Amino acid sequence: EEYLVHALQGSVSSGQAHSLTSLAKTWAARGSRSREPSPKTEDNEGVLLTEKLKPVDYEYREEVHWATHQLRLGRGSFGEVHRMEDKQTGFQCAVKKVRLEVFRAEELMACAGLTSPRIVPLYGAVREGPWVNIFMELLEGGSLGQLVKEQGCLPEDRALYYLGQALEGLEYLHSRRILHGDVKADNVLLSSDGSHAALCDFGHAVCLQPDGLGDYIPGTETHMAPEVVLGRSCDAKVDVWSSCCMMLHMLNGCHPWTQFFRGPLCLKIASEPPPVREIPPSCAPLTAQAIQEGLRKEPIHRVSAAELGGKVNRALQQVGGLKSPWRGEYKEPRHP
Ligand SMILES: Nc1ncnc2c1ncn2[C@@H]1O[C@H](COP(=O)(O)OP(=O)(O)OP(O)(O)=S)[C@@H](O)[C@H]1O
Ligand SMILES: [Mg+2]
Repeated sequence: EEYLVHALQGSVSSGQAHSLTSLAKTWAARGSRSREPSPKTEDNEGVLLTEKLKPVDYEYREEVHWATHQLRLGRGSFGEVHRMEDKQTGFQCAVKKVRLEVFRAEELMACAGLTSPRIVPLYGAVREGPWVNIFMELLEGGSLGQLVKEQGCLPEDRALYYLGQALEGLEYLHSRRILHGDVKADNVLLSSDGSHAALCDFGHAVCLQPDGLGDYIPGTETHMAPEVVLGRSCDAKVDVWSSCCMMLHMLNGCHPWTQFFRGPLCLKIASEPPPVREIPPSCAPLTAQAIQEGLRKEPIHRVSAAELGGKVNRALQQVGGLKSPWRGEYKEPRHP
C-alpha cells in the first residue's frame, strides 16, 4: 500500500477503488495537521473511477478541467453539493465539496467499488489543497427529505416503498460489514420520476471490524439508537433504528422526539420508551408492527435490515402496493 500511495500522490489518475481508498487515508491524516502556509503550487491529487471523468496530464482542477453549473443541489452538515460538467467528456454528475479538515476516508471506503442500485455510485474524488471534491451520479429527483418537506408527509404506501429500498441498500452494506452511520431522509436520493431510491452520504460510515462491532459518532441526533447514547458496543442494528426514525419522519412529516422534547435528546432516547407512540393510528397493522420491531431498544432484539425489508414488503402488499402518485397533494404534518 505504502508504495502504491507514494505513486498516486501529487497526481490525478484514472484507477480503481482501492487506489482512491488508499489515497483517501492520507487525506484524513493531513486534515488533522496544524495550520500551514499555502505554497505556490497547491497539491492536486486524487483518482477517478470512470473514464467519463478524464484527468489531463495528471491534473483535474475546478474551473480548468471541470466546473459547477446552476444552483446548489443541497448542503448538509459537512458538504455542499452541485451539478458539474467535465470540460473534456461533457459528462455531468454531482460534486460534494468537503474541507480536508472534516474529511473521513470512510466516506469513500464505504461506497467505492460497491454496485447496489440502492447506493449512489461513486465516480471518484480529487483534492485541490484543502478542498476535497467527491464525484458521484447525479440524481434529478432530489432527496427523500426534500420530498417529505414539499409534500408535508408521505402516504403510507410511498413511505413503505422507499423504506424498503433503503433497507435493500442497508442489507447490501451490512453484509459487507459497512455501517452507514447516518440513515435519514436527507441522505436518500430519488429519480426524476421518484421511482428509484439510493443511499448517499457516507460521512459517518464506519467499517465494522471482523468482530462486527464498533469509533462511531452518529450523524443525526433525532435518529440515534439507544445503544449509541448509552456508549455501548454498536453494530449494523444502529442503521435499522435510524431507518425507522426516517419512517416516522415520512409518515408524520417531522422527526421523532422533536415535537415533544427540547434538546439534548441523548437523555430522552436512553430514558424513554422507543417512539412507537409516534406511529400514526391510521397505519395498517403490519406497518406498525414493522416499525415496532425496528425500534426495539435492545439491538439484539431489534430486527436486521433484511428481516425488516421482508416485513415492510409485506406491509406494502397489505396496503395494496404503491398506488399513490409522485408529487401528490400536500398532507398536513403532525403539529405539537
Ligand atoms: N449525488 C447526489 N445527487 C443529487 N443531490 C445530492 C447528491 N448527493 C447529495 N445531494 C444533496 O445534497 C445534500 C447533502 O449531501 P450529503 O452527501 O448528504 O452531505 P452532508 O449531509 O453534508 O454529509 P454528512 O452530513 O457528512 S453524512 C443531500 O441531502 C441531497 O439533498
Ligand atoms: Mg447528508
